Amino acid sequence: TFQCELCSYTCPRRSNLDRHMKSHTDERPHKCHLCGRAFRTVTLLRNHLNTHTGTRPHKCPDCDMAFVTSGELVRHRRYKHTHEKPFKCSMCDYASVEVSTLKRHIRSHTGERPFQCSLCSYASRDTYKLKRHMRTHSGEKPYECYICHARFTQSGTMKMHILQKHTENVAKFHCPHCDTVIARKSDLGVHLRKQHS
DNA sequence: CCTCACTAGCGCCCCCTGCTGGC
DNA sequence: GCCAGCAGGGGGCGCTAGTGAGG
Ligand SMILES: [Zn+2]
Ligand SMILES: [Zn+2]
Ligand SMILES: [Zn+2]
Ligand SMILES: [Zn+2]
Ligand SMILES: [Zn+2]
Ligand SMILES: [Zn+2]
Ligand SMILES: [Zn+2]
Repeated sequence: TFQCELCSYTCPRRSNLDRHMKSHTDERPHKCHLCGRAFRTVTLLRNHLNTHTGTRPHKCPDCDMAFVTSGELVRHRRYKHTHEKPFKCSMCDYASVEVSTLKRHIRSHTGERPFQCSLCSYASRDTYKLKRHMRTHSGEKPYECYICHARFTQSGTMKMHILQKHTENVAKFHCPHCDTVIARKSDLGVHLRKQHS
């Protein structure tokens, strides 16, 4: 197996060996003229231009969605149609379509928190969770109620706001031990832990 | 072969749940 | 109790860089 030996990639085929030699250290000749980003191959530039125009030739045969590359169509079919989850956890029955999703799941088993907040002692298991946590320090409220124009730090909080304040005839919770009506299920949980041990 | 598949990976934002503490 | 704040385990897509067998 003739190999590059630089990173020691083993290649049974021939043309794939010379193609890998161009990925160790090569410039980016194919330059996009809209933005300032350049690419190595014509196909990478053609796909980049499709993202500029929204051209999606790979159409899903099971739904209306379409994608730029064939890989995005394959991953979509595993999420919404075939439900094929190739990456499985060795500690439980969990499985995911992508590797990083499984690694995020494994960190729930191990408790690894590698993303430390730079302003407090908090650390999260995911990059997004740290960014959502930063709103506590910045006071940012990105989500706005489309009815009363009230702002919230999370989208789920906004949806609960619309349910509890703008939705009519919402089924409320009744305490099984006393005649107390409670709107939110979690507030029923607090009431049960206070006046009922 | 140079085009399309499949893989590997980063990046990003939504979902739902359930608790907390000021009011 | 009402309420927004806030952290937890999750689904799913956007986009790029390599790779693998191919009419
Ligand atoms: Zn190599
Ligand atoms: Zn561009
Ligand atoms: Zn589909
Ligand atoms: Zn697991
Ligand atoms: Zn912090
Ligand atoms: Zn509102
Ligand atoms: Zn009660």
